[PDB]
Amino acid sequence: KTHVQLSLPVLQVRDVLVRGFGDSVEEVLSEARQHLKDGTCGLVEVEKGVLPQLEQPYVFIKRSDAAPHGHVMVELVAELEGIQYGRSGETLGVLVPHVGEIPVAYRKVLLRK
Repeated sequence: KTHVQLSLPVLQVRDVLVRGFGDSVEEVLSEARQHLKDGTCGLVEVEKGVLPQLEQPYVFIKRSDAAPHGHVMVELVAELEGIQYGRSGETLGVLVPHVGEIPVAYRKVLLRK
């Protein structure tokens, strides 16, 4: 399928134990895709002071379109020192490994695989 329905646990930044996916733009996008597929990927909603508490490079989910089955359509954009790899809509948040942290919510999304 070109798209995959996912239910992302929404984590508080201060609960996150592993604060990024790795050390290169291409690695974090690869790791983010592997965690999404294995159901081990969390989502931190971006506000004032959130990104400084996370590790670069960042992986964002951004709105790719304006919502099948209640799932917002999104795609991955990585960022490293102010430069984004990919082009998309509004940020829904930043992806991180999930290692069993208790979420505050779930975000239903349709990821463009």
